Amino acid sequence: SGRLTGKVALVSGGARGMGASHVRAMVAEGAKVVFGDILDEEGKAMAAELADAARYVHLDVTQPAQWKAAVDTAVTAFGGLHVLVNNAGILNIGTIEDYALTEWQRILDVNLTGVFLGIRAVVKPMKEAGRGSIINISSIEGLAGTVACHGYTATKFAVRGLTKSTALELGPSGIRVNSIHPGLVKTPMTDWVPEDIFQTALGRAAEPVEVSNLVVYLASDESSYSTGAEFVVDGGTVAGLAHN
Amino acid sequence: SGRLTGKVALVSGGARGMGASHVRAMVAEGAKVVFGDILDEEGKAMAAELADAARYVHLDVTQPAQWKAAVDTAVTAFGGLHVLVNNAGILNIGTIEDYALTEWQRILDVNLTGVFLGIRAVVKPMKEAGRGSIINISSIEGLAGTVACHGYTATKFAVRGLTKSTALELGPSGIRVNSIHPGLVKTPMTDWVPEDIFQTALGRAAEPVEVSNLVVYLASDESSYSTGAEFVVDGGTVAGLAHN
Amino acid sequence: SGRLTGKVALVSGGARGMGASHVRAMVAEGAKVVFGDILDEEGKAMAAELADAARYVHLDVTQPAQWKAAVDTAVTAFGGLHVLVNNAGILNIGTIEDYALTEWQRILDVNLTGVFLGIRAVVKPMKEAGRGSIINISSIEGLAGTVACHGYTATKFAVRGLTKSTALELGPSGIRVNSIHPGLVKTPMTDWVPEDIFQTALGRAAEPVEVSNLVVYLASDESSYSTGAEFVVDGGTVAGLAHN
Amino acid sequence: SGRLTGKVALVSGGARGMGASHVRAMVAEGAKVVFGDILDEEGKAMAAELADAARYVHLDVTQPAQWKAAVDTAVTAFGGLHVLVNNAGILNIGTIEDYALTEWQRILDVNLTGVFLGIRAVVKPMKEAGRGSIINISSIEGLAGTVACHGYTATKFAVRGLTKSTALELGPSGIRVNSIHPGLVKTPMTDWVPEDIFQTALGRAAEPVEVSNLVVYLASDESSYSTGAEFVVDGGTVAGLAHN
Ligand SMILES: NC(=O)c1ccc[n+]([C@@H]2O[C@H](COP(=O)([O-])OP(=O)(O)OC[C@H]3O[C@@H](n4cnc5c(N)ncnc54)[C@H](O)[C@@H]3O)[C@@H](O)[C@H]2O)c1
Ligand SMILES: NC(=O)c1ccc[n+]([C@@H]2O[C@H](COP(=O)([O-])OP(=O)(O)OC[C@H]3O[C@@H](n4cnc5c(N)ncnc54)[C@H](O)[C@@H]3O)[C@@H](O)[C@H]2O)c1
Ligand SMILES: NC(=O)c1ccc[n+]([C@@H]2O[C@H](COP(=O)([O-])OP(=O)(O)OC[C@H]3O[C@@H](n4cnc5c(N)ncnc54)[C@H](O)[C@@H]3O)[C@@H](O)[C@H]2O)c1
Ligand SMILES: NC(=O)c1ccc[n+]([C@@H]2O[C@H](COP(=O)([O-])OP(=O)(O)OC[C@H]3O[C@@H](n4cnc5c(N)ncnc54)[C@H](O)[C@@H]3O)[C@@H](O)[C@H]2O)c1
Repeated sequence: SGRLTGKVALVSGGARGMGASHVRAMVAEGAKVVFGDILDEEGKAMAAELADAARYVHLDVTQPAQWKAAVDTAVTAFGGLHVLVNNAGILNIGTIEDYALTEWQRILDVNLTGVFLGIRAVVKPMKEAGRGSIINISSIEGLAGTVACHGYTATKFAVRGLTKSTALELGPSGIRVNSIHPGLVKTPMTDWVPEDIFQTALGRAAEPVEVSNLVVYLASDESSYSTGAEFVVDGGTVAGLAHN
Repeated sequence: SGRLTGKVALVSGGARGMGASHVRAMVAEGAKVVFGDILDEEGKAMAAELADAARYVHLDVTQPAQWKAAVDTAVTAFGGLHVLVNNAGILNIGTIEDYALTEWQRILDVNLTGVFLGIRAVVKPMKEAGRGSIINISSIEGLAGTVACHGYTATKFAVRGLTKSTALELGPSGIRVNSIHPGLVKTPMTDWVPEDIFQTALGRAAEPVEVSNLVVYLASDESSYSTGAEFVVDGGTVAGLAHN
Repeated sequence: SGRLTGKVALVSGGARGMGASHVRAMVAEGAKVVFGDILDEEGKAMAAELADAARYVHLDVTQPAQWKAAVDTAVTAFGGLHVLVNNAGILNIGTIEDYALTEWQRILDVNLTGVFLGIRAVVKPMKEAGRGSIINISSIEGLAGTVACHGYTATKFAVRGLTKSTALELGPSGIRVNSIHPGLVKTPMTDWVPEDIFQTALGRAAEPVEVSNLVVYLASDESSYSTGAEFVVDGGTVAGLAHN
Repeated sequence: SGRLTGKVALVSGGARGMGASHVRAMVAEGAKVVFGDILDEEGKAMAAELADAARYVHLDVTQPAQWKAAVDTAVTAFGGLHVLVNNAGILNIGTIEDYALTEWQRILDVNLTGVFLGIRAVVKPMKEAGRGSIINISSIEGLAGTVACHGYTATKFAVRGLTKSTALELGPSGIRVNSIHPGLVKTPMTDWVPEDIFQTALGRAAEPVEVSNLVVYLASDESSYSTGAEFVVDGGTVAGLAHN
């Protein structure tokens, strides 16, 4: 408790799923949170329960003008911005032949370009404060491949890399950038996926808050000497070899 | 020798630099090679001195229709297509703030989408033959980040990932997919870069043929059990820690 | 505050350096701690200031008999054991030609075998509890190589691997196993090394507590979905490429 | 092909399995080979059918005296030594509790220490010719973990790390050091393991010659710019995520 007191955060895709969980988890730790999404109804609903500790803003991560407005909201409403959780994302699938180029561009736009636009938007106020933490949501798909999951895999691997280059550049400014790589988590993005799809050591899928606990750690000053690194939260899947 | 005798390859960005070196190396090994680029003048000159062993085609890797045409050329002129070297690529630099969104889009288009488009085009002929080897040129920049190199890092990491997902999917078809990660190689892309810019164990930059040797190996059947893997040829850079 | 309440831990090599920091940090979070070492004077000294929540024990990690005694102490004194921090370790250097084979054997004994012995000694009480967290101290030297640092490098890579095998096996029992990889940290092991020997994004060496924060997080149930994973805390070093 | 014509190689554990395969392949590629093992009968037998190009010696990789004897045999009989294939290794298994401490020590001595002893023994003759290729045999178990396979996993990870530390140190002398990581390979070490035990993209286990082709490539000058790197030949296992 109070581990994020004094900190202001911006969470992309915070209307439902893990994003919503991160928003609630950080507020519970004393942070003021601005969260954006395209699901206005849902966003305005939780904005009501959170009250003065949060602010919902419509934010299409592929739109730089919208990122700017979301950032202006945080600075003005809460006095500044110290944390960015690039959580917004989508999932599409298809074989090398059946996957539509439009689906490919679309996922590149949201999962990759959107993360980059988030970073470009938050660097000024973060650099002014002298201390910031950027948390990019990748996945274990950003560590290994999956059949018929080319666009998703390509972008999650891309985010993994963007984390490293930006961490290196922003380090001197007092800004840390790390990537989170989870296994299967219970959210609307995977409710159609069997919960034991991956071979985990823990024998179960993850609850969103289990990833939020990691978001809180990386957002806090507790992880002050960690940057440009991959934090895996997958129940052990990537720790072992794929066995039949 | 004839390490590639009987094989047909398609090399993007083969008008100069490493690509050109790959084309010459494979032809020397008995392979028939169709190489494409946007530098037609230089490309045609090469085709001239390579006579029947090769064909130059104009190929902008961001254009799917051009990939289709390149593949048709390889099939009609040589009867098949067994190897693809996704070598075409560009490098642009810039800090998070100064970097142009147009530079970012263009590098994603060339280095990432272009690689995916090549794969899409070569799978029909390869799948019908029941074998093939796709070689994606990533870089050690696809293994770690670099200051003001966000567009390049992100795409090289993405290529690294795409290699894995496509390899898992194409395995059952008898097609292998691997990624090559070279360090500094002497080519026009880096002639403005100091040869000893990386901390290497060998104490020198790479000659383009040294990477071509790796291309020939992955293209030949002597790498029949390797797929979805990263083959590093950087003189030892990523094997060590960045010291001051 | 109380993030580790009700948890009993065992820290090897906790008489000074990071080990001591870990003891202090965890006690501050409500944990009862038994810590062993071979520096009895220093061990008894700090055990005096933490007398109510901690217990010192002489423990040579190469001696399984001493590991068992360290465990019985934790179980009888505090009622059980839920956390193990395999922190004890040594550093020796030397070229391939001059490195003494006795030094090589010695470092494998302490740094590697010692880690495995600890795990063997804590699994029973942990399984009996149905919940536990094993934290193995590797290093960035366990992620890449270093000249004249063969024994340390090999052992640190070995810990990284042992972390994974034991994690997969212990997962079904409710026990998580992870490894920490820090960069240069200010401790007596490094008093002789310039604080800026590594190329870091943060431009400074680490403070032992900065690593203890990670130990705290991995010891708590907050990291419940993380097992078999590598947690890097190196100021960004391995995130970039080694430059001259 | 005469791909290794003129080079002299020393192979440990070459009396059967992959070791024998490597010997035969290298000799077939025009190389002179000195291969050691503890199975003298089998060693002397295949040395009789290779005669004009190979020399079998008794070599227990745990004894530096025998390593020195093997090395001197290569030099005196073939005039030098340019290639070392650290192939000797053993496999034992057991859960954290049942695993005998004697099995742990034994596999450390043979799998890790033996590899190190091999390197120590060959550097002098390689440093005189300012050229050398050291090929250490790791495994995909040196990349991820396996239940009840702690000694094996640890040592294979250790070999992976030792490869990098030594490569960095030997680079200035023109000596390359790389590690090979194969998946399931049909040899007497795993004739009790179902061939489809691993999730591969290729849908089969490897023939030992498929790994030998990789040893030849690394032994050849065609890999001149690769050192301290990991060469995976596992049919795709590690490129994918463990599924159920
Ligand atoms: N669900 C999983 O198992 C899992 C595993 C690893 C990683 N992830 C990643 O975690 C993130 C969140 O996943 P989730 O499980 O909550 O999925 P989700 O579908 O529940 O939520 C994603 C959210 O992003 C929002 N969003 C989508 N496109 C957007 C855009 N252009 N602009 C702004 N917001 C947009 C969606 O409306 C939604 O609220 C994604 O990056 C996802 O790839 C999920
Ligand atoms: N030079 C290095 O040190 C180094 C290190 C690692 C990786 N690489 C990679 O190797 C590849 C070749 O690099 P290089 O060093 O020879 O660079 P290069 O500039 O000499 O050659 C790249 C080639 O790609 C062609 N090309 C560019 N855009 C294209 C497009 N849209 N369609 C088709 N062709 C296009 C260029 O005209 C050129 O002939 C690139 O993917 C590069 O990123 C280079
Ligand atoms: N100092 C660094 O920069 C750094 C970086 C990465 C990892 N590490 C690791 O962190 C751990 C602790 O490092 P440190 O910096 O505090 O070193 P340190 O020398 O201060 O402490 C190591 C401790 O282990 C104890 N010890 C040594 N041999 C032992 C044995 N056989 N049995 C029991 N205890 C034994 C020592 O007496 C000492 O208290 C080690 O595993 C080290 O490899 C240190
Ligand atoms: N079989 C596989 O699937 C597989 C997969 C990855 C890695 N490997 C590795 O490849 C190497 C060879 O494996 P293999 O499949 O041929 O096993 P193998 O049992 O057939 O051969 C290993 C050889 O090493 C020799 N040897 C054992 N201890 C020795 C010692 N102390 N001194 C000298 N020689 C000794 C044995 O007599 C034997 O001929 C080992 O390092 C093994 O761990 C094997």
